[PDB]
Amino acid sequence: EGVMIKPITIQAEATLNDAVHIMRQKRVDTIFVVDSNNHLLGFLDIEDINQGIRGHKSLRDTMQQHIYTVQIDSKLQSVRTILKRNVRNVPVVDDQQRLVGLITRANVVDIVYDTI
Amino acid sequence: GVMIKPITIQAEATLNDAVHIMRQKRVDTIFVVDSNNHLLGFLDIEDINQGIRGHKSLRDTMQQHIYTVQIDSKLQDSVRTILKRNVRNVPVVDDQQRLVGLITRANVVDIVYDTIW
Repeated sequence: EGVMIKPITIQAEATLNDAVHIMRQKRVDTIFVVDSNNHLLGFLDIEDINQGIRGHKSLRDTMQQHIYTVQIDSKLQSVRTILKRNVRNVPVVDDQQRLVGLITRANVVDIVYDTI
Repeated sequence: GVMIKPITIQAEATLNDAVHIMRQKRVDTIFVVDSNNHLLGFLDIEDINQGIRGHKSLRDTMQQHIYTVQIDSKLQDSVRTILKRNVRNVPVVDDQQRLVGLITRANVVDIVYDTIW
């Protein structure tokens, strides 16, 4: 987990509008929703945000709750997990499910490719 | 109201136990619950295989971020999300976070389709 990086996060109580600004400043496709203590609760992309505002929904009710995750303690032999399931983003969490990092497919693909 | 019963495994159980249970009922994944039936996790075939390698525990292997819905819920308020997303198994829970049912993506498609046409 030296391959991991820091994710862009947003608190659950924030507004969808706040989410919009963040992605823009940071120029990212996706952001992670956490609580005050950094526990992962969700994931948002631009499309979700638009559907949310259009529907007048809170951030909590707009985020994706289903996420595939990997433990901080896990060795970098969970590459198969990212590859088999083919997900752009994989969050890294601790034993308490607090967000600590993020693993990207593009980056993973790159490591393999570079290695071969 | 359109849900079906879920296949579960207790939290204290092992990965090998999870493998056996799946064969018996021959399902794609199982849900982890506690002594009082609170939903704690989700397991599917790929998750279990990784579990074996690394010789991990059940709790450390399970996925704790799941999309769920309340039983007092209206289906139409969740159907669009279900159809739009790729999530296969949507657990149904009570206000107490207790697992009482399951709705699959496959079922929603069948009902919806069969409804019309």
